[PDB]
Amino acid sequence: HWGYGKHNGPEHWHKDFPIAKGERQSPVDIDTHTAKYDPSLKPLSVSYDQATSLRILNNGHAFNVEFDDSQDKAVLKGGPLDGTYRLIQFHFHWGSLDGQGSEHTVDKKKYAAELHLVHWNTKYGDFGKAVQQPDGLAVLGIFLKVGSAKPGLQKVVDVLDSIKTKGKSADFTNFDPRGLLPESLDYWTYPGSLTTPPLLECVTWIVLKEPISVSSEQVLKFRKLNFNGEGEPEELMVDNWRPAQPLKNRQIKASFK
Ligand SMILES: N#Cc1ccc(S(N)(=O)=O)cc1
Ligand SMILES: N#Cc1ccc(S(N)(=O)=O)cc1
Ligand SMILES: OC[C@H]1O[C@@H](O)[C@H](O)[C@@H](O)[C@@H]1O
Ligand SMILES: OC[C@H]1O[C@@H](O)[C@H](O)[C@@H](O)[C@@H]1O
Ligand SMILES: OC[C@H]1O[C@H](O)[C@H](O)[C@@H](O)[C@@H]1O
Ligand SMILES: [Zn+2]
Repeated sequence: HWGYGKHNGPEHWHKDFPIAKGERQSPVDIDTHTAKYDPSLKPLSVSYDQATSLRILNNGHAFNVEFDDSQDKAVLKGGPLDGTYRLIQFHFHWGSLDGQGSEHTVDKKKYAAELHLVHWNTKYGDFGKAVQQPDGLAVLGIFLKVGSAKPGLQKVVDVLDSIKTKGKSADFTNFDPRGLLPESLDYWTYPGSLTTPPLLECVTWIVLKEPISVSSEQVLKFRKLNFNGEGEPEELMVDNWRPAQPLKNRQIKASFK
C-alpha cells in the first residue's frame, strides 16, 4: 500500500491514484509576493469552544486526533467558505530533521512540521459524501517551527508512547484544539486536494501565515512513532510529507493587505 518510503512514496502514488497528476493537487508552494489580497474574503471564524475530542489513532501514516462530528460543535466558517465546516480530526506532517517536514512551503522555505485541522461541509451530511464534492472539505493548515515549547501541544506529545505502532489508539477526551493556534488568523487560501491518497480534489485550503513554535523535545517525540505495526521491524514515522505540486490554473489569495 501507499506510504512515504522510496518504494511506495509520493512518486509512486499516481499509479494507483491517477489524480495525483491532477489540476488542483496539494500541497503547493506559497509565493508570498504573487499572492494577492482578496477583498471578497469574509472574516474567518474558528469556533472550537465546544469541541469534543474522542481518541488518538496511529494510522500508519500519521496520528489523528478525532472529534465528535455528529453535531455542530467545533466549526470553521467565513473567510473563503460558503457554509459551515465541522471539525472531524487533526494530524501533523513532520520531518526527520527540523529543516523539513511541512507540506506547504512559503517562498520555498520548508518548516519543521505542519498541522492540518480537517473539516467537512455540513450541507453534504457526511464526510464520505463531502469528498464527492468540489467544496466538500476545508483544511486549516498551521506551520510549526522549533523554538519555545507549545503548551497546548504537550498533552498530545505525552500520549504518543501509548500509540507507538500502526493500529494503536488511546482515549483522548477533553483536549482543547484552541491551544494549537497562533495569535493571528492572517491566512492564504487556494483550492486543492487531500495531500495523501486518495488525493481527492475537494479541499479549500486555509494556511495561516503565523507559525506556532514547538520545542525540539516535542518534535523529537513525534519522530519516535512508528509507521509499522507491533512486532514488525521498526520504521520510524518521519518525513510523512508530500512535496509541493504544480500550481497550474490557480491563484493564492491573502486575507491581509
Ligand atoms: N507493492 C507495492 C505498491 C507500491 C506502490 C503503491 S502506491 N501506488 O499506492 O504508491 C502501492 C503498492
Ligand atoms: N481521509 C482523509 C484525509 C483527510 C485529510 C488529509 S490532508 N493531509 O490533506 O489534511 C488527507 C486525507
Ligand atoms: O476539555 C477541552 C475543551 O472541551 C470543550 O468542549 C469545552 O467546552 C472547553 O471548555 C474545553 O477547554
Ligand atoms: O481580470 C482581473 C482579475 O484577474 C483575476 O485573475 C484576479 O484574481 C482578480 O483579482 C482580478 O481582478
Ligand atoms: O486531553 C487529552 C488527554 O490529555 C491527557 O492525556 C489526560 O491525562 C487525558 O485524560 C486526556 O484525555
Ligand atoms: Zn495532512
